Amino acid sequence: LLQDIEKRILHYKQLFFKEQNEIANGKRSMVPDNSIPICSDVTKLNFQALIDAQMRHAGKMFDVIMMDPPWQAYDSLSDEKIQNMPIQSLQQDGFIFVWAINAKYRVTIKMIENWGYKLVDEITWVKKTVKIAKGHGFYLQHAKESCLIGVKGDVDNGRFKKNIASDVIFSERRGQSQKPEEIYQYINQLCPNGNYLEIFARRNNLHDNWVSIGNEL
Amino acid sequence: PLDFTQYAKNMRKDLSNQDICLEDGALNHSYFLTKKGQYWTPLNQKALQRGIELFGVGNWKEINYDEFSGKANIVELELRTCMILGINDITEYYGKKISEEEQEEIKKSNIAKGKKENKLKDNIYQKLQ
Repeated sequence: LLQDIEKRILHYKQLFFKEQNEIANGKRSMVPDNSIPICSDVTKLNFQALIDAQMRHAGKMFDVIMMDPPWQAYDSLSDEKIQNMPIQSLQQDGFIFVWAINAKYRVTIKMIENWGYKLVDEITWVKKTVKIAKGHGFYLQHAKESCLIGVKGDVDNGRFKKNIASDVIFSERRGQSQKPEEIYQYINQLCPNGNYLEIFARRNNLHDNWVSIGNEL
Repeated sequence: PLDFTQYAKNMRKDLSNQDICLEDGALNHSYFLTKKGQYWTPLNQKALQRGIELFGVGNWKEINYDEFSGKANIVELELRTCMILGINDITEYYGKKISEEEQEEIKKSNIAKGKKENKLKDNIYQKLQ
């Protein structure tokens, strides 16, 4: 119907006029103010610049690193390119988190060890229906994926608090693919007010005090 | 005993793309409400305004090549132009090339009239059909 369609159009432009207006008026981003998004492709990225600045404004190195590599998530980088990233320069005395799909689970292990980490813990993430997950597992159906955690250096220091978090996590798969919120909480237990990094990062997952690099930011 | 907020700025200055953060180094929420890759930069806003002056309203195909190389949603243009002139029906102005000096007037004029008529919503005058 011409009249209805004509109707929606004007109703619609108004929202834009409204929104573009609020934005003019300082309407906030969803993103917390303290987050430090950066848009690049890691392959392209020179990490020297990131290191120089971080050393410069913190005189420190990252307490934590996270990862959801896009294995052949799903931005299809060469497996070697991910492996060959210079993560070792990025942090000297800290933890690392990395999400391994069941396909890459072993390879991931080999990867953190290569970068000098010692595997100490694995987080498990279940997808409760709200209560169980249906995954087309090759041998066994999968009802979780899992974060592999590695460490280097002294964590005997005050900043990291031992026994502060849990291996299992319980959340719904919001905004799939989206990692559970509560990981950032759990990272608060481990580190409180610590300089964090994240790689391959989605827009949705930015948080305060967290550097973030992804090509969709 | 670290100010994260300050730390964010200097990093954001040398690390983050020009659109992402302001010159002071604060982060500009405009970029983050718009979908990525669809951001409308101040500088290419000037270009829309410039384009109307050269080619005229509703000249988007001709206007598009000159100022937005790919570039941008043909709809976004017309929607943005509705904003420049302060009306919500841009039909009246079509095919007319309007100087920046005059876009300012039309917008100024259209808004005042809308405010008296009490048919101004969101700083845009609503037009009867």
